[PDB]
Amino acid sequence: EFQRKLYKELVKNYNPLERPVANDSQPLTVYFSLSLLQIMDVDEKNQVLTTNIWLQMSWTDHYLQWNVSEYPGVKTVRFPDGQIWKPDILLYNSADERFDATFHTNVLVNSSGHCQYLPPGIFKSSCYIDVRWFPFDVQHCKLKFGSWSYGGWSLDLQMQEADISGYIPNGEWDLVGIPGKRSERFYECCKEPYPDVTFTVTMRRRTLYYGLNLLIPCVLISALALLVFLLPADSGEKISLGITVLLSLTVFMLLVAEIMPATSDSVPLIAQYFASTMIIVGLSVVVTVIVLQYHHHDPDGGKMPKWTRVILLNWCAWFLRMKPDLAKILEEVRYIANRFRCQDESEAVCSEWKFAACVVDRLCLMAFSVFTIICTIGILMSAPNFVEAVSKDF
Amino acid sequence: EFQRKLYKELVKNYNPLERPVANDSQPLTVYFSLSLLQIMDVDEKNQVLTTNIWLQMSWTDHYLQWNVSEYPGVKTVRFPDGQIWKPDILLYNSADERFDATFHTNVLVNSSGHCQYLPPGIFKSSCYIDVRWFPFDVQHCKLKFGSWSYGGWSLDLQMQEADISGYIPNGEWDLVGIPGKRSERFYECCKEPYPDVTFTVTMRRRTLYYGLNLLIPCVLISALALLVFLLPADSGEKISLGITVLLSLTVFMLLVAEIMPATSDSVPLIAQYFASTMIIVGLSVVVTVIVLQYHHHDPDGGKMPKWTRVILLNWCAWFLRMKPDLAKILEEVRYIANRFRCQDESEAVCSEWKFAACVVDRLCLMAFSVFTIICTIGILMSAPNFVEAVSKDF
Amino acid sequence: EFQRKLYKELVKNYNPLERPVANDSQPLTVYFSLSLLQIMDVDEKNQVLTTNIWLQMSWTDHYLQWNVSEYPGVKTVRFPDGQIWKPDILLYNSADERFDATFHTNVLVNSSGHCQYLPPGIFKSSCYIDVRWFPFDVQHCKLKFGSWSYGGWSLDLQMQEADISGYIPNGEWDLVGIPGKRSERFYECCKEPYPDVTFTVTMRRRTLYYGLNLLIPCVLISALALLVFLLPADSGEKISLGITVLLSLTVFMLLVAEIMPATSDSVPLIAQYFASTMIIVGLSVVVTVIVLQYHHHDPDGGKMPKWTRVILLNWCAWFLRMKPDLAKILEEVRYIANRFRCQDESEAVCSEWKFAACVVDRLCLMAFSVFTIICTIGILMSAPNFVEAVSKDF
Amino acid sequence: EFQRKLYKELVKNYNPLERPVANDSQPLTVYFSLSLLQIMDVDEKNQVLTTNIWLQMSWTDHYLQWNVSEYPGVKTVRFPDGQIWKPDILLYNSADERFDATFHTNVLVNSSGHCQYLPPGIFKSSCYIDVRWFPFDVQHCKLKFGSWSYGGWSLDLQMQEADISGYIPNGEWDLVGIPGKRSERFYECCKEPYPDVTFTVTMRRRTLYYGLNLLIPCVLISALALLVFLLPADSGEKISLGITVLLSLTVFMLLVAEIMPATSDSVPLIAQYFASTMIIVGLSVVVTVIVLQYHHHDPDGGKMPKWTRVILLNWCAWFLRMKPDLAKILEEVRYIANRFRCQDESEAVCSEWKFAACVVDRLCLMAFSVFTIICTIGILMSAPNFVEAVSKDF
Amino acid sequence: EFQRKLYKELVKNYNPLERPVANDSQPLTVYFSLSLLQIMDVDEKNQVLTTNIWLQMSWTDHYLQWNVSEYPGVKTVRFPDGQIWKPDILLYNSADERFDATFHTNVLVNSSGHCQYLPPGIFKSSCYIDVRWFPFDVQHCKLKFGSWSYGGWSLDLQMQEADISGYIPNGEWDLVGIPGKRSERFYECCKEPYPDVTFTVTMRRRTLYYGLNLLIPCVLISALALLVFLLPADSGEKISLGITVLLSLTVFMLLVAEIMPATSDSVPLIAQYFASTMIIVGLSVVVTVIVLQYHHHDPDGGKMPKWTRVILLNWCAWFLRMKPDLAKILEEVRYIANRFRCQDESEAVCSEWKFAACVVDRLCLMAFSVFTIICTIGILMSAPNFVEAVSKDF
Ligand SMILES: Clc1ccc([C@H]2C[C@@H]3CC[C@H]2N3)cn1
Ligand SMILES: [Ca+2]
Ligand SMILES: [Ca+2]
Ligand SMILES: [Ca+2]
Ligand SMILES: [Ca+2]
Ligand SMILES: [Ca+2]
Repeated sequence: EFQRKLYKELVKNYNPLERPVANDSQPLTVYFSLSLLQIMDVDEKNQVLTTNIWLQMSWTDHYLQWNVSEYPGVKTVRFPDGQIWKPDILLYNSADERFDATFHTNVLVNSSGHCQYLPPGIFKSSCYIDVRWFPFDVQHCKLKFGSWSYGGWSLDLQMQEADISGYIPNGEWDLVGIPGKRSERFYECCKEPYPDVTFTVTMRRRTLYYGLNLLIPCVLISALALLVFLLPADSGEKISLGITVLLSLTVFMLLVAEIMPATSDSVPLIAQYFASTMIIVGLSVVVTVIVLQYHHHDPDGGKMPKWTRVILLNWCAWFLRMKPDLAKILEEVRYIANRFRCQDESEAVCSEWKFAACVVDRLCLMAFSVFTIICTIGILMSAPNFVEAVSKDF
Repeated sequence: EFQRKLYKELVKNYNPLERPVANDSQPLTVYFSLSLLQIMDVDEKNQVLTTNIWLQMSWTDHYLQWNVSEYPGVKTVRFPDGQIWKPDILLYNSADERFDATFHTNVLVNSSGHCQYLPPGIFKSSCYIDVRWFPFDVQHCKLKFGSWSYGGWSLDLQMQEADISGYIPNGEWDLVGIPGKRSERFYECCKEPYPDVTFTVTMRRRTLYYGLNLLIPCVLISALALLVFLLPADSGEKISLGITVLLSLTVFMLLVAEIMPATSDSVPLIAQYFASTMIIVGLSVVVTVIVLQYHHHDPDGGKMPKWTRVILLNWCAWFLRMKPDLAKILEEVRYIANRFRCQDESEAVCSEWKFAACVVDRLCLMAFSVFTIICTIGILMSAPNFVEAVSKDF
Repeated sequence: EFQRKLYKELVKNYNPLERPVANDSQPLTVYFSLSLLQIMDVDEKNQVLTTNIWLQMSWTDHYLQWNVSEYPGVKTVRFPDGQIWKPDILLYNSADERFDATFHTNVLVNSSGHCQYLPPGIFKSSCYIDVRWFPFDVQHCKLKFGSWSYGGWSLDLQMQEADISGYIPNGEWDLVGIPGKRSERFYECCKEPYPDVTFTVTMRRRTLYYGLNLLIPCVLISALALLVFLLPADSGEKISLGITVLLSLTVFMLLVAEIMPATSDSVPLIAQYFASTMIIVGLSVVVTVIVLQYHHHDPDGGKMPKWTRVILLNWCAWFLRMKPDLAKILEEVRYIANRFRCQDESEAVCSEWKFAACVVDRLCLMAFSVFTIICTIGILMSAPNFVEAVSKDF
Repeated sequence: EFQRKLYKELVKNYNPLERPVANDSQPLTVYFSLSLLQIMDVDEKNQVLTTNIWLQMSWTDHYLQWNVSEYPGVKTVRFPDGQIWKPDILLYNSADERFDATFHTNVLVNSSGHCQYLPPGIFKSSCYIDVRWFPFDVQHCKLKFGSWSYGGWSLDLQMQEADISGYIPNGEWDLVGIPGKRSERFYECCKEPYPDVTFTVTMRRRTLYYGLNLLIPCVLISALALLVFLLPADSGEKISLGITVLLSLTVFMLLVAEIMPATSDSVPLIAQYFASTMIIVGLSVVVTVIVLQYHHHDPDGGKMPKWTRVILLNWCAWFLRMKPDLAKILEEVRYIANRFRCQDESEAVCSEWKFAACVVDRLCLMAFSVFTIICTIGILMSAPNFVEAVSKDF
Repeated sequence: EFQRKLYKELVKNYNPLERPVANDSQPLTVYFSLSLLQIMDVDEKNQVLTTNIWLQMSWTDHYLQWNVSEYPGVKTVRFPDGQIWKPDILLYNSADERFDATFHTNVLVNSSGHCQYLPPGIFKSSCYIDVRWFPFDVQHCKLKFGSWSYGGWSLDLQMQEADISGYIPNGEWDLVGIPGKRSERFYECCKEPYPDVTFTVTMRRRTLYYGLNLLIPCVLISALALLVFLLPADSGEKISLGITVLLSLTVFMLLVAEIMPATSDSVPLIAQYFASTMIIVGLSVVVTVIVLQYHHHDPDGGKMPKWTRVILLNWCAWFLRMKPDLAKILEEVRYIANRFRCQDESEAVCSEWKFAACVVDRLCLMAFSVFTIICTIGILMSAPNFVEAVSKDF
């Protein structure tokens, strides 16, 4: 009875085109906020953030009021899209192909005329995703909301703090906060300033996954390249080991290239460490070629330089703690015996060149091991969030 | 005649905005349930569950009633979307881009005014998919349903057990059950509690596919790395075999990385076993390098330590059950003969170093075989659902 | 004149909510069928069939009738969606995200009131796609159609044979038939049985493509592994050939894993043959390691067992059709000459071990060739549709 | 004034359900054509063509006419969707998920009642894409248009030649023409023939891209396999070169398999040439194994057949232009000297076997080079459009 | 009061079909522009540009005017889609599947009747993306806007300069400008010219990303192939190094093939440099085979040509700065000693052939290094935007 009577009366002469103020010269205060249920997807490559959000819009509708004693039991009424005036608040920085992704629900109105409009939606929004420190990165994705076609003279947009009471944690992203800011900007279209309310979703990436799936595997696989320095030259597999490990590491940059936007704004930290590793492994192959030249050095070819004999076999080697008819028969056997002496003399020259190769391996083992260690630590610890990350995620 | 007359009468003064209760002060009981036809897709990476569901909503509409003796043969009437009041029940944790994925169908109303609304739909819902025990994992995906804009004072949502009579099994997922729970929660928007009905779809993954396509192939491919310990050093292919098998195993983690969400909440069991295998294969390469140093040990280089001569050639080897002018001609032939004696003396030193290499291979074969076996069993059997899985799926 | 007059008269008091029967107590016969234009996509991984279909619905509308002599030249009238009653027939097992994929077109009505409604659409439907015999598989995808909200008491759904006169063949799938079946089932929602009409699209896969792109390439690539048995051990490339071929075959299972659903219902035949091939190639590597141990056997190491000397060098080898100062100088030259005799004695031992390696290669060549042949034939011919496929597709 | 007056008058008693003919017994002539702006995507795998098209529909509306002297300045009026009758022309062979992809725009009507309806749209259409001659292929994609629910008795569909004045060339596809054909077919639904207008978009693929990205790279990479015949056996890298090149060529068929539909209707020319190349490279590996058996032939093993000594070392080799105490000391030195003579005798046998290996390499180099050349030319020149393609694209 | 009164009066007799001019014979001036917020995605493969744009349409509506002194405080009114006439301006070269991607918002009208319509949208547009100079490319994507169904006689479309005040930079693309051009073209449909306003979005690609991820990695990986010339032949890994590096470089063209459209209009610069690199690396393998023939040259085989002895061992080598019973015993030892002399004579021949191999390596090292350098510089510097790019991006 009363519900039926109220609805009929409330729509009488109601025009949803009309901004529901008793005084047209005054603006309409609209309180705006949102509830952040969950961060669904942070697309780095396309620079889009996906969130499950419940917008929260409240205002007073001067015409939607009644005395509850004349309609007992009817404390609230509901109105669907198009039958009541509502604010045209949109996400400016939407990435959604239909632009407005909100699911229109009922506006809930109480007898004093206070309206509650809480449309849910899956929102896609453009977010400059800074990849400089990936995987130890923190993002600040803006969500700018404002009335599209009412400026500050007609619609006084006001902010209320975001609700995260129902926030469900992501797994990849720790929510740091969703602070909000209400600004009043002018646009080149119009002479009226249009207020907006922007919420900044601050997110720390949780680093365990990429620590285990990219960083640590690259460390361990690249160190396998350093075993080339311990592998004997006579194995005939130094180059196969080195070049095979090097080209396998390309998978990691391919994986990174599948996550990262193709931008020139910064060079991601992960890329810097992967580039350093492949350069170090590539130089290990370069050094390996030198070691093989020494190992295989032709004994009749050019003699070992004095510098080589001292810088490698003396100094570096010490530091590393390495260190009638009888006459004819006589001349024939002399030849055979002297022939062996030359062979053995050439053997000793070869041995020194092979010893030089071993010493070069040993110095390069220590040098590439130490150089691998410092470049890795230095690159990873240059991230401001590294210490926080290691403490929180590991 | 009568159908035409009834429809005309039933819409007379009917307002679909009105909650159809004879007494406005009382809430409207709405019975909610669903029928689960099939689980279409469990997207682990995006944490979304896709289901084919028929929602089941029933309530009484006080105004949609008639006396069947005055409209003979008209036992039921149907009303499409927008012409009758219906509950605004939505899936809260929807992942769908249009949020509400239900296909609006007719509400079926009988002469007593009992309404049946059974909209089908393909529903996408956010589901925390726990990957800790993958592939031996069990998921519990919630489907939370509630009236969006009517709270408990106006709409008394009540639960009925889910219907699985038409459930078509998936192939990848065994349905354990779809129990339901009706809660009464308060929200930071409002002072009215909003009832909800949540159904939890419990699903056991069937493990045969990933058992055959990931786990078993990795076991068999990694064991091929253990053949390096049986391969003779003189083959000159120990490193090629080991490093080639190791880098091939990366395909499996790449496959896993194509299924798993990039989260830091847990480390999947499959990842733990794959990580253990590659570490074991990687260490086999490391050991292989040592075996080659022994095999190729320079005989003039450092003598074999007493520890090496005993720990390998004595103890471990036993356990493994291995074990004028004539004077000038004389001095020339003496040199040639003594030269051979030194060569043979150096040969025996080489042989001992090569024997040491063989013993190290043999110990490492037994050690890496046993270590491969226990790590594999221990990791796989740490899954609570392993014994159930093996019994049910294999 | 007459068209304008008829349309006006026909809509007078017409209520599209009304089921158009002259007698409300009787059900309305609705003839249902479809025309199958083409099979667009059979998605095995997602278990969805995509078809281009023209539904065919016919019924009589008691109110949409006129005497053609009073409206000369107006033999038919058309009505778009929402202005005439039509059956609410839906595809139950739809996979489409909007569930109902039909494109609403006009209902064509003639002066006797017979209605023709032939909406086209691209339909997505859930189909249990049995992969047990892939690529020699035959599918039976059901398309279940029924009135969503009218049961058998109100709507007498009747079947007519599917039209394939306009069927355009697919290229991958031979259409076997689209038989139809009309059932009368009860549901747990309701006490009225709801009739349905299900058409079963039977499809034979054409096997040439996967025969040429998966099966035959795997046969030919795997046979290249058998050349290891003909490759001499001294080449030092036996392991590189075997392991390289083995790991290349993984591409094929990766390709298969990109087509197959991740289900545990069956193990596809293609997977069984690929698994057999890799196991055979993997065992060839295992045998290759043994052959290298024989080839490289240390002559001073353990003597050849009597079993080895007979089972390989005698029986299997036959079957394969293989088969003062002068005294000092004397003792010095004696040593040199006796030294050569021991070297030659050890050479003969080595030769026997190398001959044993060659015989093992030869037996394994014949054994792995024969074993490859039978496993391949046996697996492929275990498919019931193999003989049909080879005759029809090759 | 006049625009406002005309619109009011024109809608008075207008029924958009009515086919706008002054005489209902006559059919309505509808002129149909289209403008082809651009070919957006030719999806070979899914057999769908995507085009940007402006449909062109014209007809006369008997009711939408006025005298321009009574409405001065109003020479035309526009009507949006649903307010005027228009033809229900659809694309029969649509691949679009919503089936009808046209963007409804205004119908432009002039004072004589001539209507112009030119809706744009992005159209997806099913096209049998014949892959037999890919990349030198020419396609003929049909676009069949017709009134869905008006047959020839009511709607006289007439064709006008397609407009390509605004055609923007594709880059991958040369447009040959878009001829049109008007047919009159009967359907199994109805007794009225339904006219249709089909346009056939003929397209020649431009071959430069696939010439440079698939064909030529495969030629050059496969020829690298032929260097195995020039590589000395003693390098110990013949098998690594051959098998490594062979397995790298699989990338190309993988790329092709990512473009081609999985159909059994034909075998693409590109596939035939790739299959020929891998078979030739695979046989080169097979021959390489034989060459290594000769190179490594055991000298004590079976003697070289007379056929081998003549067919290789004589004929083929010529064609290729290759070609007391002193007695004891005596017997001891005799042994040492005779021992060397046997070694040298065995050396000469080895040399002949190694020479045989070199000759086999040389014949196979010339044979595989010539065989590679003819198979490549013969396969590529079997395409009817090859000569056209090479002239136009290269 | 006044807002309610104004809205009622303004809609009285208003017909949104009517073009709002006081004089129908005159055209309606519509000012068109846009605001470019951000370039979202430049899809090279599909030739589609995605932009976030706010269209700006302004015109005067003769009927939507009032005297503000009679409606105090009501300075503006808003009207949603379908209740007011607006221009039907569309993007002609749209790539969007629904063609018109604009999100319809309110038209803002002030008391003088000036209308502001600023619909936002995510626009997809076809853009010929010229890949000739990629990654150093500059694109000019047209955005053609015009009234679909009003020609110049009725609608006088006028341009205003694009607004980039809110432009957010992309990261991959530097915005050069968005100049606009208003044209007046005739179409084959009609006799009225249809004005249009086209904006050309000029974009320079920022090259750092592809410089670091494609160009530089290819340079550094390919140079590793040049180490084959420094690797000794006796290593037995020259071919493994060369062919392994060569086939790894295929990844880069695969990456490029994943970005580039499959067009034959041009050959991208990146492809030209990648093709040059692989040809150079491939020729290095070809040369490596020659070096191995020299290294392994049979000493008894054909003597070294005079040309070889001079062009390599003399000229090129200099430039590179390389450089009773006793009689029987006598004849036996003579044989042994003469046997060694022949061995040593053959050794010297071998050494010269090995020296020739070393010289060929050295010339080829210098030749391939220099040839790699010039081809790389020459190809990269042939891009007109190279110098700009290096200065701006590096
Ligand atoms: Cl009709 C109209 C007037 C103004 C506007 C604009 C002003 C601010 C900035 C974009 C949008 N909101 C949008 N529509
Ligand atoms: Ca992320
Ligand atoms: Ca799953
Ligand atoms: Ca298929
Ligand atoms: Ca194409
Ligand atoms: Ca781009």
